[PDB]
Amino acid sequence: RPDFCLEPPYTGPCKARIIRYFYNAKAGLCQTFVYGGCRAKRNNFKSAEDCMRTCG
Amino acid sequence: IVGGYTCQENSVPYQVSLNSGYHFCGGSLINDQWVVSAAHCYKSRIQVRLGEHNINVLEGNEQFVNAAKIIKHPNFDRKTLNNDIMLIKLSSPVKLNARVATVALPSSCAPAGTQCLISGWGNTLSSGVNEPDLLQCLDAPLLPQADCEASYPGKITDNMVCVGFLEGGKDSCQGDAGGPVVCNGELQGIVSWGYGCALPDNPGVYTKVCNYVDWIQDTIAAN
Ligand SMILES: [Ca+2]
Repeated sequence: RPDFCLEPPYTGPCKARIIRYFYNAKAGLCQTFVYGGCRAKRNNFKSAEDCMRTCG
Repeated sequence: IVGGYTCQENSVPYQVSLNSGYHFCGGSLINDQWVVSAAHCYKSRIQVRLGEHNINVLEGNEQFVNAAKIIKHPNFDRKTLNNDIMLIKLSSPVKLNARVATVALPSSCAPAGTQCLISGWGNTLSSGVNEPDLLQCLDAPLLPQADCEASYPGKITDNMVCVGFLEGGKDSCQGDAGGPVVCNGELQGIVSWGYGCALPDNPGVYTKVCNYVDWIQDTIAAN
């Protein structure tokens, strides 16, 4: 699978509280984390489906 | 808010919560129909909650009002976070009382060393996650621009100001964005960004409100 899928979730420097999905390689599944609101990395999805399709 | 304390119930009447299903940002009421927040808190649909203390329990003093217009600063930069400010016009004027009040716009730019009050319902831990039910408060000073630039080499613009402590321990965090930094009764800053939370040598960075008073007033008078 793509390399960015193996990277840990990146909250970013912004301080909003936005729930996003990321692929957790360790558990082999997509879960949620708190995204700050800016400068997102690729392992950041607005839905579980998009996450599973891209990183599954 | 990391390292702060629970605010006295309704001692921060100008604080509001931005909600789109759940609390995601803070804001400040500047007049009966307008709220100021951070541009990165932008959402197409937003409900403003005022008179809040315990964000998860219906207390009876709250007012729920939908946003009618959302206006971000035209020069906001999603990458550098320069001009991180946004105005929200409410669908209808709110009722002003002891629990819901406005905060004044700055008369001038406050000097470094000025003690301020920061508030919000954001994360309370530097490592891990703990979202509080009750509004948190933090007393912190405006830092010299030189120390701000030293902490964030080449990332600070004239529209930003650092507030907090270089030793870390106390700071704003995720969930606090858009919130108020009030000094001597005036809104001098808006919670914006930072590297991590309460980390040494990385105090929070805030939007310097005094540079936008005219834009705010002109925007409100035109909409
Ligand atoms: Ca409540």
